[PDB]
Amino acid sequence: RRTPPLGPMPNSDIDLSNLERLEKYRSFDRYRRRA
Amino acid sequence: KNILVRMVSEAGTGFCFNTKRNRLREKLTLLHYDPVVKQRVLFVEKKK
Amino acid sequence: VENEAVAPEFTNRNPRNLELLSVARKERGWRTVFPSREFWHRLRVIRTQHHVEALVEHQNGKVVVSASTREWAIKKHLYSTRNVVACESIGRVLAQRCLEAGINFMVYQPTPWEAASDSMKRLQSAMTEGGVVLREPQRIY
Amino acid sequence: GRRQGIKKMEGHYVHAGNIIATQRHFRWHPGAHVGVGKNKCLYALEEGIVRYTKEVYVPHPRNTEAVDLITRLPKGAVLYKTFVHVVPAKPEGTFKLVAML
RNA sequence: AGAGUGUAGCUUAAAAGCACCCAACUUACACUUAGGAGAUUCAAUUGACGCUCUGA
RNA sequence: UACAUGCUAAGACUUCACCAGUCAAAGCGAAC
Repeated sequence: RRTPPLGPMPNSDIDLSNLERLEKYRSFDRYRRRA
Repeated sequence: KNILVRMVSEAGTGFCFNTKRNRLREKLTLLHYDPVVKQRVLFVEKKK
Repeated sequence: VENEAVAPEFTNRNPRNLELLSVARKERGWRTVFPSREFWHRLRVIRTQHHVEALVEHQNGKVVVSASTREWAIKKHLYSTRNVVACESIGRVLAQRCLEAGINFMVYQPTPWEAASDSMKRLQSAMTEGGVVLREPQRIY
Repeated sequence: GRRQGIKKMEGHYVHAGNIIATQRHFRWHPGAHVGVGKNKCLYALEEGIVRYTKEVYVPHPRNTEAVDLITRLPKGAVLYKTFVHVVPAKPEGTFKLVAML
């Protein structure tokens, strides 16, 4: 028995097919800042 | 390959403890803690 | 005597009462995530591309005392608002403000590379000579 | 059967030192007032009520595996984990009039 | 000639934040550390200076 | 890998019992 998520599930808009075309987190610090 | 050996305190005498050491390595001397004098002292092995 | 009537329960609603008595709880958990919440007041340094922010907060996230290079009273005395001298200046002014706010002990948790930064060494040094201890006292149980 | 799992569910009152969960792997993470053990068992450091939340996972800089996994994330992902908190109930103390000197 | 107009590259930023450059480690990239430049087009919400589109 | 892999002590877990097993705050003592 599954229930749909209430609001926007995190990591939804950015979930693209081409993961090799969007830049990655080069550093720990930016990941921390955003989170 | 390894031997269960015993070390005897130089200070706080009568206090001993067991460790493991390789068959080939040199004689084993450590700096342990004993509660007889409640301080850190050297332990030198006496019997395997 | 009508003067000497006291409730057997003394209520002291100062937010910092128990913390200053080293009795208030710290958030002891969070052992698997950076940073640690086990503090009362925290020093947070935000080094951005153009400016340098120094922050003293509580566990609540309530910003208590700030020293900013985005502030005219200080900005006008720096050539460049982002450099080691700016960091030293911000640490100095922050320590001066912290002494006046009644804050003398805080926790600073930098990244290992940020700790290696010379600007952060000067920040910490300036704060220490300011009279602020960058180490919180242990809780009394 | 290792008999692992949550020992105390959400909303359950907890005393200091009570074990909340026993895990082989970090299924649940220590949150507020929840300590961990060698076995990575989550015990309670305060007395109160257990809450399960979802929080942003920013791992320690020294944890090189977590660090470079974080680095490999795109600028779209943010990691989330399930954390366990103890909301403390009783105040840590009271002031009593001992003596009128 | 008419229309859309307007903050450094981008901003339902309000002189900000990311973008950006050189120097050091790296074969190199990346990280990191230390430095650099930046802007609300001019006058009184309005008009006129610059750009794009549609005309001949 | 390590030589405080020391001493003590709330509170709990556990292979359906038992015997065994785990985790651990505070404290003393030590690193820092």
